[PDB]
Amino acid sequence: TACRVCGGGVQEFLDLGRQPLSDRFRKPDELDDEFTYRLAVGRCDSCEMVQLTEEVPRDLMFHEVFPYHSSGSSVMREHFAMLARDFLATELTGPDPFIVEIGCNDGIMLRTIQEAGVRHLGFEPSSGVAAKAREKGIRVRTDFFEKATADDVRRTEGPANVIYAANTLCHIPYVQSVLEGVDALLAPDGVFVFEDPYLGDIVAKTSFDQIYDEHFFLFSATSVQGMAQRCGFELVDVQRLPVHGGEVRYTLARQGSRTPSAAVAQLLAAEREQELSDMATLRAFAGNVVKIRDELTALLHRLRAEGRSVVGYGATAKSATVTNFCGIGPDLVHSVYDTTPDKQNRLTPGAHIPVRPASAFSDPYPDYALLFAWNHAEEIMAKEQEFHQAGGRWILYVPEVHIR
Ligand SMILES: Cc1cn([C@H]2C[C@H](O)[C@@H](COP(=O)(O)OP(=O)(O)O[C@@H]3C[C@](C)(N)C(=O)[C@@H](C)O3)O2)c(=O)[nH]c1=O
Ligand SMILES: Nc1ncnc2c1ncn2[C@@H]1O[C@H](CSCC[C@H](N)C(=O)O)[C@@H](O)[C@H]1O
Ligand SMILES: [Zn+2]
Repeated sequence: TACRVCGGGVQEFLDLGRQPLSDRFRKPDELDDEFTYRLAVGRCDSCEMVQLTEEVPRDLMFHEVFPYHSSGSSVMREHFAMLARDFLATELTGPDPFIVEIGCNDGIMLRTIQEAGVRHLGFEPSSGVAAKAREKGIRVRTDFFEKATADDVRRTEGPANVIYAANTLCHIPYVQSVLEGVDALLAPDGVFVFEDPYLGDIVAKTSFDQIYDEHFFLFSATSVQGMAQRCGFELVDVQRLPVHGGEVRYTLARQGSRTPSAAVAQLLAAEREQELSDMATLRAFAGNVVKIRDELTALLHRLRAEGRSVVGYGATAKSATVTNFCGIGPDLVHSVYDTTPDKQNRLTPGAHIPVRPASAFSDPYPDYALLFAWNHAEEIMAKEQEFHQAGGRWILYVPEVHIR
């Protein structure tokens, strides 16, 4: 397998087996045929980039029925509004500033830009969520960001002061074409800013459910610094974020155009000191993955033997990896509750557990809820105090299998 960043050799450390598309939710009547692929992860020999060993073609994941609605979380709505206000106070202060977002989804970040009257453009090749952004008055192009479409936007709209991508850069194997696009489009003094699940968090929390079709790369500061450098950019800031199980926001500028924050060198030194991307650490993570599988299925089977009911909460893309690697289906977890209309009255991929509206998670409550949306624990548990007061308990499997 050749590294998608630098062409070095990729060495596998974890094999999650055959997996379905994480975001495809079938009607119960649909034939049980699904596209599958081998999900496994390795680390490049030369640049330390951790990445999957099989690419799922983009069109199979992102398209008119891609289901994820960013705005379905109040935490994430606030998180992106604040980001947007931060950009409007700093990088977008010129005359006629321009910001491009890669992956704007339903307009969770760009609405704030639009409301500020700032010129902007979102790339959103999944047309269903693209439409929701256009309804809020956001300018959206229903296309993938890549070298050529970036060219097209530079030609017609001029340079962007800011190009931003959240939970999207790590989804793109063709990151070199994206970087070529960023080079063509970004102002000489602008910044390309992206935030994605952080390898450090994944390793410390054993959060293997962060590994699935749409997550091609598990970025670290070490590997991003390398990938930037090789394309003529430089990692000039890093910021850790608690969202989505733990992320880093990376800020790239043209090389030497700005001085790197002390936070960059410090995070690098921490990564180096903790041997984050050494093959041995990544293998130890893989070993911990198997322990979590074993403990979780032992728990679920015990619950069933003791006549306790178990449902799941959150029909996450992440959960596809849990249910398929661990072999958890409707016999162990009878339903999954979720707020996304187009995931309701469907079956989860691979495991085929029925998905029901969260409004259906109500008295009489099940004994246990397996919390797939564990990155949303605070927000969800706050809305579900009655469940816990009634005696229902949460099953978590990050960072360890435990009930509370
Ligand atoms: C907050 C809340 C959520 N829910 C439901 C809504 C969603 O279906 C799901 C959470 O999905 P959530 O962890 O945010 O992303 P997922 O892992 O799917 O990941 C998806 C896919 C993708 C692009 N690859 C990615 O990285 C992220 C950004 O999004 O859980 C409730 O029911 N009640 C609630 O109160
Ligand atoms: N090459 C590309 N350019 C632009 N958007 C892309 C892309 N490849 C995938 N996407 C979009 O990336 C999005 C990832 S979902 C993340 C959305 C949002 N920024 C958030 O953080 O919540 C999906 O809507 C998907 O269609
Ligand atoms: Zn590499």
